Amino acid sequence: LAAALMQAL
Ligand SMILES: [Ag+]
Ligand SMILES: [Ag+]
Repeated sequence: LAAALMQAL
């Protein structure tokens, strides 16, 4: 999940 969101950066 963290990766799925942190793709923004
Ligand atoms: Ag994974
Ligand atoms: Ag990369």
